[PDB]
Amino acid sequence: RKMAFPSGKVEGCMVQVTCGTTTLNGLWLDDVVYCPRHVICTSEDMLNPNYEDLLIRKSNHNFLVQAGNVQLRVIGHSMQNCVLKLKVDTANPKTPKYKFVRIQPGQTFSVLACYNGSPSGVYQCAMRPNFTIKGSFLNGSCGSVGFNIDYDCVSFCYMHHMELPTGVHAGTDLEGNFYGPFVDRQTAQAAGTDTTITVNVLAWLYAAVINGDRWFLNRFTTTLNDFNLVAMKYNYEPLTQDHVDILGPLSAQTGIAVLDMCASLKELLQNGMNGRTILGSALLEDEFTPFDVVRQCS
Amino acid sequence: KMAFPSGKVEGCMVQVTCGTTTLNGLWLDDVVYCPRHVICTSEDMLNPNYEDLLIRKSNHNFLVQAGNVQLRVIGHSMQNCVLKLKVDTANPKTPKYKFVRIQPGQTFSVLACYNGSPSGVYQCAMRPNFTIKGSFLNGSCGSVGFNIDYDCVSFCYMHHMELPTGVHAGTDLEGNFYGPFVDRQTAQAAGTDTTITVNVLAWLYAAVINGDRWFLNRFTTTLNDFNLVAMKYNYEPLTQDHVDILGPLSAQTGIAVLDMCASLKELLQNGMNGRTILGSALLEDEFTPFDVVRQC
Ligand SMILES: *[C@@H](O)[C@H](C[C@@H]1CCNC1=O)NC(=O)[C@H](CC(C)C)NC(=O)OC[C@@H]1C[C@@H]2CCC[C@@H](C2)C1
Ligand SMILES: *[C@@H](O)[C@H](C[C@@H]1CCNC1=O)NC(=O)[C@H](CC(C)C)NC(=O)OC[C@H]1C[C@@H]2CCC[C@@H](C2)C1
Repeated sequence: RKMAFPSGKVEGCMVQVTCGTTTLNGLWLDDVVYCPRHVICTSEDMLNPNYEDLLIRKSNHNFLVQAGNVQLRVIGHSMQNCVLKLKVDTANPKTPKYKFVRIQPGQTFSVLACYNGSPSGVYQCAMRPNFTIKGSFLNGSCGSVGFNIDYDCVSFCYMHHMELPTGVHAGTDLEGNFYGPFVDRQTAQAAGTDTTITVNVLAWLYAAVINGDRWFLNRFTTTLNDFNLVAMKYNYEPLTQDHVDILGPLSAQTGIAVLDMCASLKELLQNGMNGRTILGSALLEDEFTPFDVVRQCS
Repeated sequence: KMAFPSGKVEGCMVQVTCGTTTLNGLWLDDVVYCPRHVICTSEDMLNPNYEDLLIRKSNHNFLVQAGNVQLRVIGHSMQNCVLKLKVDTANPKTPKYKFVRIQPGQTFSVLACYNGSPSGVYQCAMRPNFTIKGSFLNGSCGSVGFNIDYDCVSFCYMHHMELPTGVHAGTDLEGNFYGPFVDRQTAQAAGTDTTITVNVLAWLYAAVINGDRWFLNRFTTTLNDFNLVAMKYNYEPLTQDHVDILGPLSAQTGIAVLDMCASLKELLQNGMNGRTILGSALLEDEFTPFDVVRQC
């Protein structure tokens, strides 16, 4: 199952940011609030905004930042790519240890879905190879963030900005750089065709082996290049060197070399399951990373 | 599959140790709640006479830790399968809360913890056979399940054990088990499980709301004729209150409840023929009608 990180350290950072009647969520860390820059847009400006021009018209006193009903005074503002940074006069006492990270496709993270600065729910998301996520976002959710927690430290990796015609979602890292080819404009935009996250399918096969479900292990191996060329014909992602390395721990735990598992997967792609199941499913799961597999099995 | 934000519960988790047994406790005001089997040794667990084992314990045999800080136990009592440890310190992070006993088919969020530290949060349902399909490992006992309404946390589950099939069992916060289970180290089977029909229907309505409707059809059915088929396939019967509960989703989608029942009947008799619904190859039954509504 999809297991999220405990959300409390992030709940303690959520605020709301309002310009006129446009309200979205912001992230309050130390004395800075981060939020999507389109908070400065009127509904009519979103159709195609000139962000630099809209911002020059704004002053600190135009931004309403609230933690609950308590206003936080803004003392400076700047735009960094597609995010606004609002300097406020109070350092957030609940600021966790944190960092800003830019994740790769296939990586998973927890989303704390928020409305009006109030958290509604937490769930696990995977960044697709086409740089969309299958979120559960409604109007007012922008500025909700995605994150991982490692020991004491919250790694923020996603801030929510928009929905695409197909129902999937797009956003930025906390430096305001979109994942994928998207722009924060209320225009119709299409994601590239999606593909299957090979490194996560391999993680899932390793998980199956750990649990004693290993009928699919074959006697063969392959080169990485040969595997990548075959996998693309089945709309699977090619593997990177980094993928091979993050499978290291599971390969060590099972004694199954990464390239042997690749050969087992190739046979499943070429011959199908033949009516068999793996971990109680005829479908190969691609939204559990190698870290997720280790998280849940211990 | 969306869980409630877990912060209000994280601020209540502590570590409870007795002997070489460690698990989690729930610290509310000046009381820590935890599974009573913490007082057992390996031998005691086979057939523990808990009242006899507990009378032999002193307050100082319980080590309670909230982070780096030890909380001194100044008294203890047992309520069914839960131990209540009175401590000298009040938890300033205690939320507004209540203890509820949930009904089968209801959902809740689980904050899985180890050594008093939160590790993950996820949504579970109380199965009709009163197990839960959780993800709990060694040391997870005392992890709790909850729902949040406005500011109020309703605690409904505390974790005690894993069955041979890999599913999980536990108590309400009064210490009464869900199901016919006992906190002893013996292999226990559950009753035959069934599928939560009202939840399957809610999930089908969710699939429609999200623009998927390949499973719809032009048939209909009476409630009783649907229930005959449901019971044949070990689905729970659908009551008239269930139908009422599903009204909002039926209105939203323009699909009468009994029409969706006819769709589910077709799926039960014909399978899915390799298709998927909301990504799943199986009919999902751990989303309630309220869950679907809150998220759509
Ligand atoms: C919490 O103390 C613990 C949580 C269990 C451990 C594994 N998964 C869980 O949910 N509860 C127990 O250990 C419980 C104590 C009795 C009620 C006195 N017994 C129990 O759950 O037995 C089953 C586990 C399953 C697993 C594989 C074999 C050896 C261990 C670990 C027994
Ligand atoms: C937060 O402000 C919202 C969150 C959105 C709304 C509902 N679900 C979501 O994920 N963000 C937006 O409304 C953005 C603002 C602009 C990027 C500045 N726009 C948006 O998401 O529009 C959706 C869009 C989808 C199709 C393509 C373009 C026209 C319509 C059809 C609407």
